[PDB]
Amino acid sequence: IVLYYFDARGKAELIRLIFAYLGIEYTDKRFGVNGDAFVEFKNFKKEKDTPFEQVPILQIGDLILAQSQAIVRYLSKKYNICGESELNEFYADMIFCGVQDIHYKFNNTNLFKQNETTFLNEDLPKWSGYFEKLLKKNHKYYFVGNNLTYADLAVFNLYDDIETKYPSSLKNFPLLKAHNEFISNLPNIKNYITNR
Amino acid sequence: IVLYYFDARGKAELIRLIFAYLGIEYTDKRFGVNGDAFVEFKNFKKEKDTPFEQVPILQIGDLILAQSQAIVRYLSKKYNICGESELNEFYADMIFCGVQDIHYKFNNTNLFKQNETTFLNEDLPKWSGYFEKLLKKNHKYYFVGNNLTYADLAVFNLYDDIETKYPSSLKNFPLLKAHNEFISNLPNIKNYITNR
Repeated sequence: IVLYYFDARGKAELIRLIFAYLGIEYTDKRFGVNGDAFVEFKNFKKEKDTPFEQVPILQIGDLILAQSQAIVRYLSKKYNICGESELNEFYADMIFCGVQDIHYKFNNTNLFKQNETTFLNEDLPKWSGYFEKLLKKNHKYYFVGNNLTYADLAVFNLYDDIETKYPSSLKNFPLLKAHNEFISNLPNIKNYITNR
Repeated sequence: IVLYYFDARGKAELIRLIFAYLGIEYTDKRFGVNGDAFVEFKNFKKEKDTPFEQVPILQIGDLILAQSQAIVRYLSKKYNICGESELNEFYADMIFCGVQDIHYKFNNTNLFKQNETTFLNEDLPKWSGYFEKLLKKNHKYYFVGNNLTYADLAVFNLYDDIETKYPSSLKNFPLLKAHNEFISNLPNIKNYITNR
C-alpha cells in the first residue's frame, strides 16, 4: 500500500490517521521531502496514470485509488468504521460533508485576504456549535452510534489542523473539546501524533 | 512615522519598499513579535480608530491612513514616483491594478485547493506575458516614462513574493527578468532585501 501526496497534511492526513488507527502498514511517499516538489509531482503524473491529475493517490497493488473523500469512504466500509446501519452510515457521511465545508473555509482564509478575523470570530464558532449539538444528541464520546467512525476522526483532524494556525477556541464547547481529547488519547492515534 | 501590520510581507511589503527606495526612516511595528499576534491586533483595534478594522495602517503624526493601495498612491504623489504626466500617472495606476489582480490570485492558491499547478501553468505565464508586452511598448528598465514609478516596485514586489513559494519562470520573459534584477540592484533596494 502506497500513499502519494506532498510532504504536508492537507487532504491526506485523514487517510494517514485511518491507517494509523487501524494499524495497517503502508509506504508514505511525500513529494518534495528533499527534491523540488513540483518536479517530483510532474514526474509522478507521467509514470502514473491518474484520473484527475491530482493527489492524494492511494495505490493498493496495481490498483490506483484517487480522491481523498472517496478513498476514506472506501477504507471505512472495508474496515468497519463507517457505522453499523443504513441510517448511521448516512449520519457519518453527513457530518463528514459538514467537515469539508468548514475545513475548506479554513484553508481559504489567510493574512493577505484579511479573512482571518471573520473566520475566527464568526464561521468557526458557528460551526463548532453545530458539532456540539450533534454530540449532544448522540450523548465515551462518538458522533455516530456507540462506536468510533471516520466522522470522529475527521472532526478531530479538523480542529487539530485549525489549532496549528489559531489559538484553541474549544473552551466554550465542552463536549467537542472532550471528544477531541478522547480520540487523541487513543493509544494508536496517540503514537502517530507524537511521531509527526 | 509608524507602519502597523503583522510580522509578514502580505500587503505591507510594498509600502516598506517605497520607504526603502526613498530612504525614509519609520518604525516597522509588527504584530506578533511579542505575544499572540491576534492579541496585539485586538488591542490595536481598541487604541486606534481604524476605518475598516484592517491593517496595514500608516500613522503620520496624528493622522491614520488605512488602505494599502490608497496609501501607496498617496506616498507616490507626495514623493514624485507616480509619473510625470496625466497619461503616465494613469498607466502606473493601471499596471498597479493588474498587479493586484494576480497578486490576489497568487495568495489564493494553496495545496488544499489544488490550485497550484493551474496557477503555474495557466495564470502566471499569461500575466507575465502582459507585463512583457507592456515593458516592450516602453522599450529593459521602466514601465512608465524614463523614470522609476511605484508600478515598477509593485511588479518587482509581486515576483519576489511569488518566488518564495514557486520556482522562477522569468526565463522566457527577458525584459521582465531584466527589469526585476535592475531594481533588485538599486542600492537602497539591495540593502533592504539583504536585511529582510
